[PDB]
Amino acid sequence: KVFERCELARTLKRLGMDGYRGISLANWMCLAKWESGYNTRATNYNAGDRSTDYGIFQINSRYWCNDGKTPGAVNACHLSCSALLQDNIADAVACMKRVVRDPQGIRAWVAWRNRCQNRDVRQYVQGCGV
Repeated sequence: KVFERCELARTLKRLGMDGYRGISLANWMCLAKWESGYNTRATNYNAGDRSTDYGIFQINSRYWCNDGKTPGAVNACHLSCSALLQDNIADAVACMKRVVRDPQGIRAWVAWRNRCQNRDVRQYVQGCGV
């Protein structure tokens, strides 16, 4: 599923992401936009460590989900990576919350750092009624 910007903004807010661990809704929108373009079926194979990034937030299978084919990986969100390609994103969001309960926070994603951090992201939630 490819979300419309405001559709995603309301969806994320309803899931309790607005201000989750100090992260505004706008930062999450900016991350999803740069990570997948709001596409839930988006995946990215990393040939180096043989891991794959799944879904709207591109969660990596080496540490967050099990896909059975990534060498020596763990499954910290306790989900099949399959759960990360669903049109319904509650699982993906529950996983993203586990991810930012760690030290790095949202900084774990270089994309957030390059196109979101120290930049104005309000533009992502303008007119969405969130």
